[PDB]
Amino acid sequence: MVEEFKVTPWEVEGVVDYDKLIKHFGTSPLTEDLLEKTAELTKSELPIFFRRKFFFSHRDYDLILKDYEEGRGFFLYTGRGPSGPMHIGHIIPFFATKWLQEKFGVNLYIQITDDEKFLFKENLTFDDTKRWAYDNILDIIAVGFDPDKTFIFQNSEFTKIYEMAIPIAKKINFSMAKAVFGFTEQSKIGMIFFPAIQIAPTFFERKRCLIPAAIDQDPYWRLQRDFAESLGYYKTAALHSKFVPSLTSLSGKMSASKPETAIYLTDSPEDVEKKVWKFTCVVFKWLEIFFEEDDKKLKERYYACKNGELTCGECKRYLISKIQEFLKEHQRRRKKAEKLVEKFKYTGKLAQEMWNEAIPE
Amino acid sequence: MVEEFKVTPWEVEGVVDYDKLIKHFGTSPLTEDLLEKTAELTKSELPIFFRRKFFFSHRDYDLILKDYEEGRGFFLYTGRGPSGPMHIGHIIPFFATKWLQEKFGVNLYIQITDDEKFLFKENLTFDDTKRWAYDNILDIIAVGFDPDKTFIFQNSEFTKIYEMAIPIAKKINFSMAKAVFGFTEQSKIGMIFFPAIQIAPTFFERKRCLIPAAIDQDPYWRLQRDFAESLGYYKTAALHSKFVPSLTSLSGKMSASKPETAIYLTDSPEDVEKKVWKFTLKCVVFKWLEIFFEEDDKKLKERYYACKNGELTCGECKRYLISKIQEFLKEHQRRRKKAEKLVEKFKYTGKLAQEMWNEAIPE
Ligand SMILES: Nc1ncnc2c1ncn2[C@@H]1O[C@H](COP(=O)(O)OC(=O)[C@@H](N)Cc2c[nH]c3ccccc23)[C@@H](O)[C@H]1O
Ligand SMILES: Nc1ncnc2c1ncn2[C@@H]1O[C@H](COP(=O)(O)OC(=O)[C@@H](N)Cc2c[nH]c3ccccc23)[C@@H](O)[C@H]1O
Repeated sequence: MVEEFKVTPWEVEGVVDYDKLIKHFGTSPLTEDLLEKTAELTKSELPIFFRRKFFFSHRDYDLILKDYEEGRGFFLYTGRGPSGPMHIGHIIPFFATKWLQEKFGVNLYIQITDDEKFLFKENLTFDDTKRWAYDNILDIIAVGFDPDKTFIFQNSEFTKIYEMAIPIAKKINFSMAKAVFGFTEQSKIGMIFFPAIQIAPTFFERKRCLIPAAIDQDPYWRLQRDFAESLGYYKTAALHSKFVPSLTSLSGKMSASKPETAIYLTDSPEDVEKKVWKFTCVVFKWLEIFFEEDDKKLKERYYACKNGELTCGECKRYLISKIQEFLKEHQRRRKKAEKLVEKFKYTGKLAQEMWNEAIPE
Repeated sequence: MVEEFKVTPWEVEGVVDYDKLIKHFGTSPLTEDLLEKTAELTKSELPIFFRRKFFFSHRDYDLILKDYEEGRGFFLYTGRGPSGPMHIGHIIPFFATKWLQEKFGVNLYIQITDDEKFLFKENLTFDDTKRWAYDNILDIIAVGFDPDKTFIFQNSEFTKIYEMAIPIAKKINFSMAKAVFGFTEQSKIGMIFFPAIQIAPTFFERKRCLIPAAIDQDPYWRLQRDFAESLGYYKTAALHSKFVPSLTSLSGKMSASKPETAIYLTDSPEDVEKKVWKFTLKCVVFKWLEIFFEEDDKKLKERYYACKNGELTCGECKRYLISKIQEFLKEHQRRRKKAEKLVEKFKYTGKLAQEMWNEAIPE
């Protein structure tokens, strides 16, 4: 409908209207019955972010469920751009991907775009982008995925994605690249080629693909669906989440560009405290999105704050408690993840199959 | 000065003035001094295409000899785009690279751009280029390179060049790509990226690179030289050859687009006969002998005078040309069959090939 905010795979500016964005991008709203269809098919309760509609939009999700119950299955694909340390917003797609692999028992491909973040950022060198890649793996593997149904790879290392991208790189016209991603005459040739690389993992299997991500990554999936059939694959399915807002603002997105308003997965308990205490509804947004896994306590405390039974200080003390408990658990797992990197990258069942794409010798 | 002919890495149209092309591309002429300088260091006589100045232009070639003389050495790189069968023009760069590897004893990297040819040709599929890749390898191995100092790879297979291309894929902005290669809004994104892939093999070693090829491939190299030092490498050296003309026409070059005027490395003796005999056509007849076929300088000059002065009939000259083409092709096709066994060595098992493939992470 209206134009005053920006949502690209690299920028999110201004107050985001998710209802308009659903039409701007042409994505289907994740209906109430589609959520209940998953609950009855997996025979379990949906996680916090699904039932509270943090994931608001979808593409061919009804097709994914139809494929599963008819026994032809599917596979999961999500990714991460290692431009620096990860925050709470970056990890939610992976938690959604964890639950989906858990309940449906499907393969998972995780793309670490260390090539992208070198190409798209001037400050960063290719060397330190590979550094953050490893650091980011640790956080991702700390979520807990099936060691035999998951493949985590870097584009610079598992360079087979280049060969996997060439088909679509011949399909994607350059005029339409500039149109979808806003490339200009001043973009780098590596920048212009990259969309082929991010689309490539959808062709890991002949089965249909599901991509749990935030709405900002959608432009890639539109182009995929434009040429999927002519390349002999299914039009990729997607589940789109909203954005985790920053502390001070509601007119943007939690970004590492503003470290003061972002809680990193690697943040200390003192860092959490200092960031929340220091300023001044955002407080309950985070609890609704990720941190309070109880609906009754969420509902009761919100109205206890809205009407004024709870003081502001006691209210954000409760936020700190929740995000401190999660970070303590995550950082503990990070240390345990260090000795599982080889499994998810090389040694594991899926990882071994994929790496057996090196010429027989 | 003048541009009423087109020379891009994908098309050559019209009669080509090689003198102006040196100015247009900013290359430097291969001086008579440099030819004799190489003969001293190599301690031998120069090949037909070198001494008869078929290779006419160069870049930093004086710096490639200085490095060898001062004991720090260099390395060779050339390539081939597998769109179909290879003709006689395609193989000359490889013969030059053979001689340079022989006399200088350096490493050789051969890039088979089966990715380029799929992207740039609408009619070709990725499988087409992959199988034409194998076919072309046989012809390239048939030339005879050091089995331990040569690596022949395919961009779709040795996908390591993608990681080798990223650094310069961030340097070369899109405005530059259009200006150098003539890309338009109708180009495919894979086309626009590709120059990074063809430049990448110049970063195989820290030593400086020499590229023996025809002048049409030069746009890639002058773009490599713009960013080589900022990426921590030497700006690549090059040796540029002229084009082998087609049978009938004096404009353009020998191309697979017109198979009837091209001598393919796979052509039978009767194919050569029919192609030469069939058309009325005479500079071309002796151009080929000057640049590739007649290894004797004294015999070459003698028959040129005997032809132009009318002492020998054209029928004798065409018969003389055919016999020399047939001698080469009989010998090449013989070595081509023996080449089928050496493929695994040049691609994987060989000393250099094994070193490069050890970029499959420790597992
Ligand atoms: N503030 C936020 N709130 C909620 N979710 C957010 C927030 N910020 C980011 N996300 C989602 O987190 C994932 C990683 O973001 P990246 O920017 O690294 O995402 C990137 O840099 C990609 N180019 C890397 C990539 C490659 N393949 C993929 C497939 C799916 C998703 C991502 C990828 C993404 O799912 C993103 O949608
Ligand atoms: N009519 C002719 N007369 C004499 N030489 C000719 C003639 N036509 C072509 N050549 C030379 O043959 C080699 C391969 O040609 P391609 O078109 O496959 O060339 C191609 O398609 C490249 N994209 C493949 C490539 C990748 N890296 C390289 C490095 C050097 C040279 C070539 C490459 C080239 O040396 C070319 O200069």
